[PDB]
Amino acid sequence: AYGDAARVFAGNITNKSGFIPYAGEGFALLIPSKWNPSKEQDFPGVVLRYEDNGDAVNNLVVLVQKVGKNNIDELGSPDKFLQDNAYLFGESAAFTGETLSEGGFLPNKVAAASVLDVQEATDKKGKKYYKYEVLTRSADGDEGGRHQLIAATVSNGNLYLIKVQCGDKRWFKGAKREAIGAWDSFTV
Amino acid sequence: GNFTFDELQAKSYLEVKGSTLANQCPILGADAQQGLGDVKPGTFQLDKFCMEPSSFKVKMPGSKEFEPSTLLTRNTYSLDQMTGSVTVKGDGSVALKQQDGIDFAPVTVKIRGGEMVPFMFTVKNLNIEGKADGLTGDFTVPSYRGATFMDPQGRGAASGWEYVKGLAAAGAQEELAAENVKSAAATVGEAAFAIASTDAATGEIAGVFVTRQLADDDLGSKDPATIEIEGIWYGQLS
Amino acid sequence: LDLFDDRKARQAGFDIIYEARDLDLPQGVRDGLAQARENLDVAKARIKEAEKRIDADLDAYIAKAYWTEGRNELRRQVGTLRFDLNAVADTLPKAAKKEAQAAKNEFLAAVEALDLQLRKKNGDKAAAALADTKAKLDAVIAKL
Amino acid sequence: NLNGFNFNQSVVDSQGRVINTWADIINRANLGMEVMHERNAHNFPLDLA
Amino acid sequence: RRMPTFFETFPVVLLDKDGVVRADVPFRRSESKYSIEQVGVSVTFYGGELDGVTFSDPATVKKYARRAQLGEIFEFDRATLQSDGVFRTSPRGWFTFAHLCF
Amino acid sequence: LNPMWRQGMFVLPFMTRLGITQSWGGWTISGETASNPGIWSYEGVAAAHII
Amino acid sequence: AIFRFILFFQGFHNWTLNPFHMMGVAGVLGAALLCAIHGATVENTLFEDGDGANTFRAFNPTQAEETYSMVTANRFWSQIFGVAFSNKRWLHFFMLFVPVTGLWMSAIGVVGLALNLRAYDFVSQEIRAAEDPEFETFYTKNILLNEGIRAWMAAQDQPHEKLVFPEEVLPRGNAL
Amino acid sequence: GRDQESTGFAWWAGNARLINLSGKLLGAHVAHAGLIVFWAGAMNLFEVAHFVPEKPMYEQGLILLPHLATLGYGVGPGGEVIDTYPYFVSGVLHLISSAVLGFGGVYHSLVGPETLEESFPFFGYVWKDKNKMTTILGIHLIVLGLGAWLLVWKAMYFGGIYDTWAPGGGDVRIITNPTVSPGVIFGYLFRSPFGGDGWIVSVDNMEDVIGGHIWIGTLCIFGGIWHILTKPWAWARRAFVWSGEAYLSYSLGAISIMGFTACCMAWFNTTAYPSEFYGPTGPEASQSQTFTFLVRDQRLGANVASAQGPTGLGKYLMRSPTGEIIFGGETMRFWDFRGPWLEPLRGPNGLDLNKLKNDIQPWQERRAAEYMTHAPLGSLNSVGGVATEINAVNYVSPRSWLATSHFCLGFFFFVGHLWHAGRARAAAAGFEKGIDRDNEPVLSMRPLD
Ligand SMILES: CCCCCCCCCCCCCCCCCC(=O)OC[C@H](CO[C@@H]1O[C@H](CO[C@H]2O[C@H](CO)[C@H](O)[C@H](O)[C@H]2O)[C@H](O)[C@H](O)[C@H]1O)OC(=O)CCCCCCCCCCCCCCCCC
Ligand code: CLA
Ligand code: CLA
Ligand SMILES: CCCCCCCCCCCCCCCC(=O)OC[C@H](COP(=O)(O)OC[C@@H](O)CO)OC(=O)CCCCCCCCCCCCCCC
Ligand SMILES: CC1=C(/C=C/C(C)=C/C=C/C(C)=C/C=C/C=C(C)/C=C/C=C(C)/C=C/C2=C(C)CCCC2(C)C)C(C)(C)CCC1
Ligand SMILES: CC1=C(/C=C/C(C)=C/C=C/C(C)=C/C=C/C=C(C)/C=C/C=C(C)/C=C/C2=C(C)CCCC2(C)C)C(C)(C)CCC1
Ligand code: OEX
Ligand SMILES: [Cl-]
Repeated sequence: AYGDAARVFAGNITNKSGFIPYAGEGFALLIPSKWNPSKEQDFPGVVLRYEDNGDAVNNLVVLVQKVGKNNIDELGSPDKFLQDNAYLFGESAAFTGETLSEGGFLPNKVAAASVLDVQEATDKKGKKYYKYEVLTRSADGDEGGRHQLIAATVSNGNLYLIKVQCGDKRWFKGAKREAIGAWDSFTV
Repeated sequence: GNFTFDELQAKSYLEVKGSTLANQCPILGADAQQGLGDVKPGTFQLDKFCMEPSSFKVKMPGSKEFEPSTLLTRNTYSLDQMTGSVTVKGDGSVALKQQDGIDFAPVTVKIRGGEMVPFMFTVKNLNIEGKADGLTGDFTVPSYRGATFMDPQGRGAASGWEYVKGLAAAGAQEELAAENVKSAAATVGEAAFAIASTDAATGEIAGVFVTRQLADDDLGSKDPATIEIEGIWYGQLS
Repeated sequence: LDLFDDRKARQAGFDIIYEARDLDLPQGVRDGLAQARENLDVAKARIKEAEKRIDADLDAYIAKAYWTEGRNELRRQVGTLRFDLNAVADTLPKAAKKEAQAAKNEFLAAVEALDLQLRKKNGDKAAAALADTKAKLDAVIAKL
Repeated sequence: NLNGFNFNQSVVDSQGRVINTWADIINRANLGMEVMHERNAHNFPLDLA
Repeated sequence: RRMPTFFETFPVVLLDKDGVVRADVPFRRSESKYSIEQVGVSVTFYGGELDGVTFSDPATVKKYARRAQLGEIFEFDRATLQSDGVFRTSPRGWFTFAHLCF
Repeated sequence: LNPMWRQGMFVLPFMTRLGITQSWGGWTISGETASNPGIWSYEGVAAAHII
Repeated sequence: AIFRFILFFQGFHNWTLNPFHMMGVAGVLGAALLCAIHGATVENTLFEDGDGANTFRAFNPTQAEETYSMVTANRFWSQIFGVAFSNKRWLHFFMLFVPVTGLWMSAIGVVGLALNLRAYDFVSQEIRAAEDPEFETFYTKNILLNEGIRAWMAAQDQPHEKLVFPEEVLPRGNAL
Repeated sequence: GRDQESTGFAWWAGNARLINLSGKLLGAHVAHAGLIVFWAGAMNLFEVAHFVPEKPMYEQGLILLPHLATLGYGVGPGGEVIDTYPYFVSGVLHLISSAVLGFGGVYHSLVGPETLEESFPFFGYVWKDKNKMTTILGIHLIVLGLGAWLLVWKAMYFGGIYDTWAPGGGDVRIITNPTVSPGVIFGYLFRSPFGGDGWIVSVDNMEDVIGGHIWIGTLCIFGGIWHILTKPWAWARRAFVWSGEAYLSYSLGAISIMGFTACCMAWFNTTAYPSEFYGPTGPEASQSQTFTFLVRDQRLGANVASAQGPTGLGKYLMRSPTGEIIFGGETMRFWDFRGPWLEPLRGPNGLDLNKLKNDIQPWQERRAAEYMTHAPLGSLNSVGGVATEINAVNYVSPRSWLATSHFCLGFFFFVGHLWHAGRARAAAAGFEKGIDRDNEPVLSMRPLD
């Protein structure tokens, strides 16, 4: 037995912020409270992954990769850093052909990414961050595009990166709050 | 046609709606000088360039003569509101290039035997040049279906199954290897335009066109036929 | 994928559609009524642009007998004119705002008459109503 | 467009996590048969018709 | 991952020894993270007819990974009886069905 | 090279002998294209017999 | 739970395409038809055994004569439908017989389905659709719907299989 | 009251005991009218007390307040609620009038005269007296015509009504030139009910509404005067059944047709039901979604005119079956939609490429986005979105509620008309209680084949 009485006539909710704090190996972030853990490892160095109960397109992932440089600026300019890590949005390697019947796409391209915003900022401690905001669109038009939020930094010789994905359909229906909260809470 | 640009602009949407007058190209007035007219040589901006077909002919693969066809998709086969550039030389040579606008419209017709022949009526990337009485050129014909189009069994080029889901026992299906591959490759066509009237007061031109291109192939699963399209066209120079 | 630089799209108004759908924000913010009241510069610029557009384009369309274009023009960019005039006149003293309201009502009646004549397709009546509307708009602009 | 009861993500634990239900299994089946009703007639994410 | 009895059609995914997905045959090829072309998977046969033969062509690798779902890859003669290509049932199933109905 | 009689047609030559050469399918017994087949085509005659 | 069971039977077994289930639904709907039509016909061919508009009080269970006009009912349904009952015993035995037979046929179908002996597909239609990329019927659309149902319900409906499916292997349509 | 002993009608059919009691029937009708006014007033008070200004009318589940907004009460330019007091005044007046009507009905039903054919000959009647029934019908026709004229006077002299197509945004206009052309009025009435035509639901300006109301008021007054001074002719006496239940069945059929028409008008109309107070319609949401996606993709550097979809038809712009330029996708079925925010971008031959390429306004974009997100889709427990969504939004469109409720009411009243017409025809003939055993009609006919 347990002996715990039921919370009858209780006027307080234990958690109402919609986020669940997480303490990891050298990083911390606020995971949305309606997301379940996932066992997928798509990118090298995955140490954390959560996906929404409703739609599996909405997810976040944290990568801790080994590098030689001790600072994020030594990996290149923010544009160059994003160009090097362009595999985070996937690749159209399985489609090997030529086409000219796509809606607003370059020839022989069935996918594209629009870099909506880049930013460089330092935290309260004094560690520089590279913040990105991309919208990747598909030839078919899955969910009307996907929003990618990336925040990368280097600490103790390791690169710490987080990518938060959210479908546009859910983005404009009110699910952007959870994604932005998880993106803005990444601390190393 | 049987209506001018001013006459068309003098109507209301509720008066044009349902009368099939939106699928037609305007004609010129009595002030239009025949031929090239009195156009000052130079490069103009093309606007409101439209082409209204008046006949479709189909030459099935294995035949040496074109055949009449009956349209099945109603009044949706007019290209309109295209923009580009037109250059006129002192001798009389003219060059036409199309950049933007509605320059494509899928069309389906039926032939004598009873076979439906879909085709992709377009003048995309039109590049013609020559004298006023004849302008030979070419254009690109994109694939009828996109890369993400899925066939009735869920097989597509950039999305879908790469084999037949139903026939599970056949591990490789070497007999169906031809139909399991989809390619949305593009082709080219040829055009032959002409100029019949021109009004330098308002910068308007008109004439006739004849184009030849190829029908669809169901993403590389058929032998396309040759289709000849002829009709009138209109445009404004400014 | 292949990167594209579209960082200047936000400066072109990329967030208008996303902000208009934000159910957390109030309805005034979503519809843009809150911003105009806070910043009267936008209202003044819209009023001036509407006046200039009315004059030039209405003259051109009535001259060439373009009724559909004229009506659409009368309600395409001028579509915020009533709200802008109300917002501008709400920042005036009692007598000044009363005179502004009277002038605005007269101008709106003139625009209604002009639209009726444009619908009925009377070239001379539409021209006279347009001249009257221009005079009334000038008067109400001078009043503000 | 006045559909039936929508008991999706109705049962929520103390920390906010979602506890599934037979209604959620039905929702999974509906999502399965929704994205495949017309494979090429849709160009935009919402089926408002 | 072997295809369960319930499913008439099953997706093709490749797992490592710890059960984590490493490769698959994608349905949406516009964006891929576990594609066989990206990973570079190859198949080698031990014993049997194809002993010592290694295939690295992505199409052949996909074709052989599709038949690994059914279990042990075999060679069939689909021309003697003009087999259509759908699984049948055995006397076990026929007997059980008939006698349950009876 | 593939005429009516090589395909084992029995009643079709009897219909054609009295002056019926067009079908609702658009073809003509001479290999040309049908021009306004009208009521009295092969299908029209068959339907009339059924009625 | 029963709703999930029904949807599972549709997605995996193609239960709607089973002739035994077709007989079962025919029997159930015919039984409902018979119930409604018999009630209406009896209630609208009554006899005048009282003076009040409330006709429920003009009956006595121990009476001898019947309370409604079988001749009138038979003539009405003969002139309206074409055929009609002329035997009360046969009428009521048919009423008993229809739903029982429907349910028994459905039971035989489910017994057959217990061993995955499902009438799932038409081989000729599958072969024709495979050879010709232009042939489409409603049966193929139902097949695609079943495939989607299976793929998207498998992960949560069967936790023991431990199916982890990347988002790019699940079948999906354009923009939806 | 009465009982089954002396009436023959059970308690579940007890209202049929006062078919021939004029005073009690009048009391029942007056009490029911009081109930209707009471519901109107109480619901108005309930809706006005639960209204917040930070959300639009259609987002708060209101159905009576948008009716007063369309009459020009407490609204401003653009469709923003400015004042609330008139709604309170209307609710209070309705509640007090309901009190008076309820007292009158209770009096006339409890202690009033039971049968007012001997003490009040002017008000007394017999169901089989055609002249008296025709006179009453004429009186009520005159009253209805006066009501229609009262509506007409509001749009002309007493401040006008809200016009969603007014230049420079929707605002409370004054209708000075109503359309009273016989060709215009007859065009709406004898129009097809199919797509494109829409019958009377397709009225697209307030001038036509006011002109039609002038027509209907004049017609009702003239018909009332005509019926007061005349009696039914031989061809009318030869075709109808003359009893109270028969008249009830006729009225039931008429109001069932009215209910179906009201459902369709609520679902489809935009003039008499402005989207500012009722939310977007069915087609409006799809058109808005396509418009906003076109705008967004154009802002990302794409050619909307020449963009090709997966099927090869056109992602953003395609051609209507008659030739007009319309939106692409599944919204090709909704190309008959016509709304105030979309008309300015439409030319004589459909949408104008240059207008939507260089002259799209932020207010239009905001309206499109708002009507896209607030689509008329929901669930029974008021969960917005499609059936495969989550519990995040508590919204169901006011158009959906009215449409569903009034379709249900119309169907049930059609069934009631069927029931009562059949019963009246049978009872007048004289065999509503069953068949006569002594003389059964079928036994006297020759047997069939
Ligand atoms: C004289 C006797 C009759 C003669 C004619 C009989 C013809 C019978 C043909 C056979 C088929 C049956 C009838 C089909 C009707 C289909 C109605 C339809 O497609 O649409 C209905 C139309 C709606 O029209 C719509 O009207 C719209 C109005 O347009 C405009 O509307 C606004 C105007 O400002 C906006 O601007 C808007 O954007 C703009 O589009 C559009 O035009 C649409 O395209 C158009 O479809 O409503 C209306 O006509 C108004 C209401 C009509 C009656 C009620 C319909 C519903 C009930 C059905 C019957 C009862 C069922 C229950 C009982 C069952 C047992 C008996
Ligand atoms: C819509 C409302 C409604 C109305 C207005 C009526 C009206 C009427 N009914 Mg019907 N009835 C209804 C619904 C209604 N009924 C329903 C739902 C049923 C099924 C249960 C019946 C079944 C029925 C039967 C079986 C009978 C009637 C009869 C009557 C009539 C006689 C009244 C009487 O004798 O009662 C006397 C009752 C009482 C003394 C109770 C008094 C309670 C009062 C009236 C309540 C209202 C007061 C309110 C709270 C405050 C108002 C005061 C004001 C200052 C605000 C009366 C005209 C009778 C008849 O046929 O007459 C010949 C009768 O036999 N009715
Ligand atoms: C409140 C509703 C109403 C009701 C219930 C009645 C009821 C009745 N009318 Mg009255 N009537 C009314 C209003 C009403 N009327 C109005 C407003 C007018 C003025 C036009 C008339 C003028 C009128 C005349 C001239 C006659 C009647 C007659 C009759 C009786 C015959 C029933 C019938 O219609 O035949 C069944 C219906 C038909 C065979 C078809 C009618 C449908 C019409 C033709 C549809 C098209 C409308 C018409 C062309 C009007 C112009 C359209 C409009 C835009 C202007 C019946 C008692 C007759 C009589 O007995 O008089 C004593 C008769 O001769 N009525
Ligand atoms: C203008 C008319 C508009 C409506 C026309 C309706 C036409 C349909 C009439 C069907 C009568 C067939 C009765 C056979 C058997 C027969 O002769 O019935 C006659 C039978 C005679 O009853 P008795 O009381 O005389 O039988 C005495 C006993 O001793 C029998 O052993 O009466 C019935 O059982 C009525 C039940 C009809 C059940 C109808 C079944 C539904 C039809 C199936 C449709 C299939 C379509 C396939 C298309 C590919
Ligand atoms: C005969 C009969 C019947 C019926 C009855 C009826 C139907 C009645 C009705 C009645 C009515 C229908 C009544 C009414 C009443 C009302 C009242 C009494 C009111 C009041 C009001 C008030 C008091 C108000 C107040 C206020 C104000 C002023 C302002 C704001 C606030 C408030 C709201 C508070 C029955 C069924 C039983 C059955 C038997 C017989
Ligand atoms: C306001 C308005 C309007 C107007 C309207 C009007 C003007 C209307 C009218 C209406 C009308 C004017 C109607 C009528 C109707 C009628 C009916 C519905 C009838 C019926 C009948 C019957 C049902 C009959 C029957 C019979 C027979 C057939 C045989 C013998 C026996 C008897 C007699 C029974 C409009 C739209 C412009 C716009 C919006 C608003
Ligand atoms: O068409 Mn037959 O299904 Ca009534 O939702 Mn939209 O549209 Mn189509 O999709 Mn889902
Ligand atoms: Cl769409």
